[PDB]
Amino acid sequence: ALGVVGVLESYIGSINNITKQSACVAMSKLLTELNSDDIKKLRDNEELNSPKIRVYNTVISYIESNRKNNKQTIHLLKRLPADVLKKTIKNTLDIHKSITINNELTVSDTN
Repeated sequence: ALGVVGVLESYIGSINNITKQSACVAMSKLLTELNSDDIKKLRDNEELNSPKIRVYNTVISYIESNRKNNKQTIHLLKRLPADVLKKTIKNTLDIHKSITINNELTVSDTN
């Protein structure tokens, strides 16, 4: 029984017998845990027209959908084509690596 991140990574890679249902439940937990205010800091630090801006805004929208309608957002994730779900999860795992911390905080200067 892996944790949230391990379950999601397993689903992306089609290993450890993780089902789409378990992945979407775990994804909902990850979206709850992620701090959307910190993602907005990352987004605002991008140069304008950076393709990352759209990614950050997608994860931000999914956090808001998950916060309003938890179980419907899980169903929405289950309805997504597998390849679209996996891209959304991968982007969300990437943001998790960038913002998880015990904090107020700033954004790094390197590029």
